[PDB]
Formats: sequence, structure tokens, C-alpha cells
Amino acid sequence: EVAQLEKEVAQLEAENYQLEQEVAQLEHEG
Amino acid sequence: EVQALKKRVQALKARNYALKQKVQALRHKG
Repeated sequence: EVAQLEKEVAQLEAENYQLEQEVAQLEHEG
Repeated sequence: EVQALKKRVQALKARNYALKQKVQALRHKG
């Protein structure tokens, strides 16, 4: 899965980043 | 895979998996 990790990162890095930016505002009070 | 990247991927989906689940819960429920 060596050629898989290279893609496994861009996979989450694209999501994990898309949420961290939306969650930082969504749960502002909570 | 080799704990070269395989060790870094766990840092993206680890927290991402949590938000991805609560994300809709934040915007929806408030």
C-alpha cells in the first residue's frame, strides 16, 4: 500500500482540512 | 505504507473521523 498512502493522505488531508475549517465555526458556542 | 506515511495518515482520519460525524450535528443541532 506504498502507492496507496501517497493517496491515502491527500484523501483525508482534503477532508480533515475541509471540516477543521467548518467545525471551527459550527461548534463555536458548543 | 511503511510507517513512513502510514504513521502520518493516522493523524488525519483520527480527528477527521470525529468531526465528519459531528459536523452535521453542529450545523443541524444548535
